[PDB]
Amino acid sequence: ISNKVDAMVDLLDLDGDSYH
Amino acid sequence: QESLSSWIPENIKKKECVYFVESSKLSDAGKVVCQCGYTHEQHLEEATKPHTFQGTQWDPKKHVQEMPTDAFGDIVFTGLSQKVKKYVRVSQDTPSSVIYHLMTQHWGLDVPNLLISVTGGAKNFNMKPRLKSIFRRGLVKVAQTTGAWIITGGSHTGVMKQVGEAVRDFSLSSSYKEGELITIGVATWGTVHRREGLIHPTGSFPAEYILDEDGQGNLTCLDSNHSHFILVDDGTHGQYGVEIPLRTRLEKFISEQTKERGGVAIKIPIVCVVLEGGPGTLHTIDNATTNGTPCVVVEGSGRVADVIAQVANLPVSDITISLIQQKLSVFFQEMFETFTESRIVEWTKKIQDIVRRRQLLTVFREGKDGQQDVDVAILQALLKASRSQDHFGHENWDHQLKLAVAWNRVDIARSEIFMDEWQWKPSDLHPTMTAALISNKPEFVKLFLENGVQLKEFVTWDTLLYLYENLDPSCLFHSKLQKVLVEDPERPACAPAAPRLQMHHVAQVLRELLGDFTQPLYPRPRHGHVTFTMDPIRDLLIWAIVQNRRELAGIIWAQSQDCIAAALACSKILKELSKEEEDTDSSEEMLALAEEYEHRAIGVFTECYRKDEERAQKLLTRVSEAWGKTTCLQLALEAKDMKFVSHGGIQAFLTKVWWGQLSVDNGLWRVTLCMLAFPLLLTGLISFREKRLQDVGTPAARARAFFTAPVVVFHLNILSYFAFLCLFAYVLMVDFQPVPSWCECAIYLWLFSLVCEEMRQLFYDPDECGLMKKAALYFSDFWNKLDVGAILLFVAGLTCRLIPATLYPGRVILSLDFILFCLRLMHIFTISKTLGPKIIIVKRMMKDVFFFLFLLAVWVVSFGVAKQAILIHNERRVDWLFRGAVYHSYLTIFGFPEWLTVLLLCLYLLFTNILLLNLLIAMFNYTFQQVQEHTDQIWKFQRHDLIEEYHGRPAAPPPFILLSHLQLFIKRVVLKRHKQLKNKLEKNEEAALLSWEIYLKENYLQNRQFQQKQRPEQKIEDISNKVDAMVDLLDLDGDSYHVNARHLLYPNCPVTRFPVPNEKVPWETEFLIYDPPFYTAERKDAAAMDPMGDTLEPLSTIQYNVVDGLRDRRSFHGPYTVQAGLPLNPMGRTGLRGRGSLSCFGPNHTLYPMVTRWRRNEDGAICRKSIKKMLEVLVVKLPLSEHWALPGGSREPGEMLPRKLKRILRQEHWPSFENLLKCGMEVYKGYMDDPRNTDNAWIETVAVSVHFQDQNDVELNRLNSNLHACDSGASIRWQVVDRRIPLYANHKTLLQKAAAEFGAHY
Amino acid sequence: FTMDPIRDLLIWAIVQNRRELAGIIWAQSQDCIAAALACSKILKELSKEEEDTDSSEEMLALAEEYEHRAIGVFTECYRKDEERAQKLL
Ligand SMILES: Nc1ncnc2c1ncn2[C@@H]1O[C@H](COP(=O)(O)OP(=O)(O)OC[C@H]2O[C@@H](O)[C@H](O)[C@@H]2O)[C@@H](O)[C@H]1O
Ligand SMILES: Nc1ncnc2c1ncn2[C@@H]1O[C@H](COP(=O)(O)OP(=O)(O)OC[C@H]2O[C@@H](O)[C@H](O)[C@@H]2O)[C@@H](O)[C@H]1O
Repeated sequence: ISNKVDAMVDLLDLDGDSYH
Repeated sequence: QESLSSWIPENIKKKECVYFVESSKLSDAGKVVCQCGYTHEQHLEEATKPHTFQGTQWDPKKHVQEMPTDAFGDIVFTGLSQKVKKYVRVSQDTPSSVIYHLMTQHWGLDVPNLLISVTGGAKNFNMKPRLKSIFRRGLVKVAQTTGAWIITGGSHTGVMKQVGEAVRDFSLSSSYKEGELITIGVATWGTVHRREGLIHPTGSFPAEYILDEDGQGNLTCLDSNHSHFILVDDGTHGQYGVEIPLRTRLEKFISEQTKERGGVAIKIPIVCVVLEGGPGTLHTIDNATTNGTPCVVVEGSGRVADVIAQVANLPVSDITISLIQQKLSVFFQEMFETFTESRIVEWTKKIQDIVRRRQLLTVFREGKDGQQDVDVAILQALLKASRSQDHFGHENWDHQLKLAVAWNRVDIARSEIFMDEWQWKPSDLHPTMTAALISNKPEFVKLFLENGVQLKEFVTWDTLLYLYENLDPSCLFHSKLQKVLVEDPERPACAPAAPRLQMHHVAQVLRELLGDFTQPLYPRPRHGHVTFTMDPIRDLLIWAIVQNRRELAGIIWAQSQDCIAAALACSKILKELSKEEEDTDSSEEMLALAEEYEHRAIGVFTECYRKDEERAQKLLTRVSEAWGKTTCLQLALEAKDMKFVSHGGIQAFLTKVWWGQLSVDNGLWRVTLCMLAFPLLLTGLISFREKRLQDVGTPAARARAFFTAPVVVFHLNILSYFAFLCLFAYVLMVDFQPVPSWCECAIYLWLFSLVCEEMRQLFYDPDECGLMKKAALYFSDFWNKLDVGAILLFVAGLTCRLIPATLYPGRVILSLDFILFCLRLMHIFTISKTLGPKIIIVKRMMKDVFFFLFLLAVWVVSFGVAKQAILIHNERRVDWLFRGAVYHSYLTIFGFPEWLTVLLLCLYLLFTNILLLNLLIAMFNYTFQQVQEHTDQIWKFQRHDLIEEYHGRPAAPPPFILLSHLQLFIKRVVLKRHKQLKNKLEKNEEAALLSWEIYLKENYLQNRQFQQKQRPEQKIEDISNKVDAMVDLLDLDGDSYHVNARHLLYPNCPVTRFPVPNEKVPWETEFLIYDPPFYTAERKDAAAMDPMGDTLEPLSTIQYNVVDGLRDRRSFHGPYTVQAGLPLNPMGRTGLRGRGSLSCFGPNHTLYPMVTRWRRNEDGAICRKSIKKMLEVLVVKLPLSEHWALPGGSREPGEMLPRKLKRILRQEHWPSFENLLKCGMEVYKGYMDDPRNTDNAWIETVAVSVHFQDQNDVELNRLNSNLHACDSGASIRWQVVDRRIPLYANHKTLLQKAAAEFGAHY
Repeated sequence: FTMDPIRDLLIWAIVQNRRELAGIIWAQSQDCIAAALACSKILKELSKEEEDTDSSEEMLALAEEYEHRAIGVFTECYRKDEERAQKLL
């Protein structure tokens, strides 16, 4: 269950100039 | 058996190359090979003759011939196994009816229930371990339950070896289980290593084949685990692939043509499955999927599996030939460079034509989080395919669900099979209920119950007999039933040896398990529609409880009749069984289930007692007609239901019946006070309940009821016993005298009356049990055993007193008699509040008091004979030495000689004064502490039987029990328990009582499951389900061508055509590798049809897109282009140059008429679909078409082209009248897709539709009477119209196009 | 190559009290019933002479777990077929 809710909180946290 | 060996050379053929057509490419050491080179310098098993024409490139149709087969028979592998295996060499073309008749009759294989055909890579196959795990459990587990037929290629290499090993070890590990997972292998006869030993011209009923994995060049050898073998021959030698069309053709005929049980047909379901493959695999899948068998592919497996699984959900037009070789060369990275462009276009065409038909395919997806089973995939691959294959099929609805039982998939069967569109009656679930029960599946029987099956209608008599015929043979009850049924002696005459199983047999073992007191449950017949017993549910509960099926019996008890007797009966049966279990795990669960049922009975009883006391009092004494005419309380006493009897209300009932007629509350001393005085009871000094006696004083009846109470009888009996023993002691003491005094005869007759009462205790039982069992039970009584021991000692002492010379011994013998009476006074303090437990304690402690007494005895006699031997000389004094030695030993045991005296006395204080007392300390601390708790319940349990006795005992004292004794003896000479313990109640009263308790049962159950929900593990499970639903919710946040034309396998003409993808179809796109064979039919050079099948000559001069006389060689769509004097398909490329079996080039014009009418109900109104209505068409079925199709003809004649379809079908003269009536409505005209299309000779149609609106008498009457149908055809009939109805798919396009003109359904 | 490598590998794992390792590699044993017995006997003969207040306890408990493993496999194979499993001892 702790792994489930950690995956859940990870998923809810988921929501140049060119010279020489 | 010789019918087979005669039958095979009659029936089956085998191929033979007859002529030497010597191959240009000489084989590897087979340089003498005539393009097959089987067994000669030539390809010949006869004279390689000129045969009047040495035809170069000898045609396999023309060279190779059929011959009768002799190579059949049986086989065994040399030392690798011990069993025998059947095998047949078979022709290339064989009717599958022949092979099915062979495998059924002359091999003895019954019809299956499932056909798994597994295919994979043979010589070059590699697999990860995870893939290996599914073969060991997933394939074997789904094969072994349903009784499948694993059919595969017969080879020792690759995947077929994996199936062969994984089915073998199951048969060894089954431990002599019945049945074997039957396996049939099919391989080509050409590529067999040592087949020259197999050909025996006579019937090779024994044979020996030794496999050798050395000499495998081109060929390969057989596997040794397959149980039947089929060897298709082709006449060729090294070819790979002559087994695929025969296997595919055979699988369909087995699946859908053999089972027709109550109806039209019912198809045995069938699944092809793949693991990893190559060019043999794609041809197998492509040939299979055209025949309607679904195919599941497995992800993460191998080469071909991954490249099919990647292109699963893609649109059909999105396949590029670049993308094919791109995805190909990465997975085929070993042999990626070995690919040519023709192989790429062939594989692109095959993958295209496979992923077109999205119904008939499924991916396993390799979900890999549970990696559940193949079963969850195979079930959905059944269900999607079954709906698409047919919509009117009912076999799948009932045949499929049963299969869904056996793999425990309730979510699937609820969601998919029980959505809608079945219209089942509930009793139709009866057989698929039964197998859900025998296979011990609680979830499906719960779902059938929630769907509406009635148990009370379900359990017939024969159903119950069949239920007991299939017990789990691992259990103890099956072994006991077999030990009875084998020892059943009264079955002399039958066809077999093992006679039958009758219900009185299981009744007989149940009576011996349950106890003697009940009657037999099932009667033996002394010899319809449905034989129904008194109650089905009791016997169902018995069947569930003997096999330790926990959650099942927990379910079905909720529908009981009288649950209180039921849970008692099951707890008693479980306790009587679990002692004899002899297994270290079955006994424990068997005990715990009985304890749970005790709890159930207690919980329902404390409810119904709390509802109403005095009514629930009647419940215990009630005889149950169900359980063999007994009441519950004696059954509970039999079961030692220790927690149950200890309830307060039942003990209050016992106290109420114990205190007799009067009120209960009088204490003990006031009872003795009114016992002492006669006329006090007539006064106002005592209590009475039943206030009619308390108010209205009838002192005769009041004293009668007072003496009727068993407390009074107990007290007068113990008082008479006390006076008897005191007078016996006084007369024994001083009145001993040789002549008989009056007092000795007085105590003798007192004892005589006492033993007549004790004999009456032996001779009462109206429950006609074993009289041997009755005497054993009374002899099992401890106090009765002491009583009869005292009787035997008394009658010994009386005849010793009779001898006048033995007066001193006999008298003191009677002295021991007095001791044997006073121990009976220990019988009192059972009725005490507290002391009875201590009586139980000393009754426990006597058991090791005895075997400690033995060891102390042998120790003290050893010390005594030592003490006798040490301090005396040897003398023969018999009465002088032994008596003084015994006196010295008793003086020891009642608790220069200095060194020896100190040694003797220190040994005496050493071993005697220390050790054995400590042994008793340990032993009696153990036998105390093992029982020092539950004994109060044991006393409460033991309270009953004395009350039982004294209610049974008459009220007279033993000085006056003879008045009752004579009356009872003359009553039983000239000609029954009390009603207060057992009574047949009134039936209507009993029905009210049963309805009352059965109402209270559900009130118990709700709060029971409610509090059972409040255990914390349940809330943990609920929270995990909540968060899994949460993570699921947060995870939630083509080009239309002539595809029936490009399809391979030109009908009725064994040729091929070129692989054409979706890119290179039209004439605009250039296809540089396009080289179709200039293919003509055999009848392409023939009668009135155009002879331009060989139009390379200048004979091709007929009119193009114009009417060349009667041949209207002009398209309805538009002008076709001409190249090299031949027309091209305006639709695109097909892959075959030429005319084919068509009449002429360009379009071949034909008319397809259709008849339509409405489908009426029983009333005559239009039957209704969900929105639209029902339509009927009249279709034909030819005897060698195996298909329904439209009666449409070629438009080579003008108006009789429907008669060219239907001169023989419709009529002769009335046909021209209906042709005059055939002026109807046109739906579609033009080019039609068809498998008989080359690039030159395609099909154009006109489609007319005529209709019947009225379904009475009008135009239809002319269609009825005119009919002259039975000419040269098999069948014609009207038919319902739906999207799943059988037909040619080309004609199904016409119906789906013309159904819009009338608004029918789809 | 010896008669069996896996027995000696199990010996190496079990003398150093490597718990989860030997728990893994026992799954590929040859005849596990003799094996778990041998390891429990070796653990009991070692843990008495351990002279450490923590190594002896875990050394004993692992042997008890291996006793349980041997019991659990034996009660399976006896329940499959009695008289054949009689020959095993
Ligand atoms: N019937 C056969 N038996 C043994 N080996 C074979 C066979 N057919 C082909 N092979 C060898 O297998 C090699 C290629 O094997 P794959 O491509 O992995 O397998 P594939 O050729 O796709 O064969 C599929 C095979 O499954 C069977 O159901 C069917 O008989 C078909 O031959 C080739 O070199 C070929 O010599
Ligand atoms: N559109 C189509 N869809 C499916 N099959 C077709 C189609 N057109 C032709 N066929 C099949 O091609 C085969 C050869 O075509 P014809 O013989 O020209 O068709 P037809 O004359 O309508 O059928 C003659 C019938 O007489 C029997 O001897 C024979 O079994 C065949 O069913 C037939 O078996 C027919 O089933």
